Amino acid sequence: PHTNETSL
Amino acid sequence: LLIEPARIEEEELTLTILRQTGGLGISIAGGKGSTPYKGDDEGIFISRVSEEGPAARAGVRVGDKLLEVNGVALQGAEHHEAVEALRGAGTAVQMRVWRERM
Ligand SMILES: [Cl-]
Repeated sequence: PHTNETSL
Repeated sequence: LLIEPARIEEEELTLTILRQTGGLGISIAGGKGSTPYKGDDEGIFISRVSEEGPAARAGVRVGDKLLEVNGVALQGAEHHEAVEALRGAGTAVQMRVWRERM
């Protein structure tokens, strides 16, 4: 399922 | 016997991040249609803060819920929309955040 993660 | 001390339950802040080349040094998690970070909250939470990065020196911490960035409200925002709001951030980023204790 939908687990989101984004470096910035 | 003894008394509980004064406690700050929750808090809202603004932390001006000065992005030095290489990014903000954080990771965001959550969004409308994604797995919540806290309970069933579909907000944009700070999942990491690379210590000694721009966002660390500014006061950001893990779990801070991202509400607004440079006048752009992240209410009901998807993940990629919060990703794109922070990619055109510029050299100065003023975010509004929300926190819990412990
Ligand atoms: Cl994404």
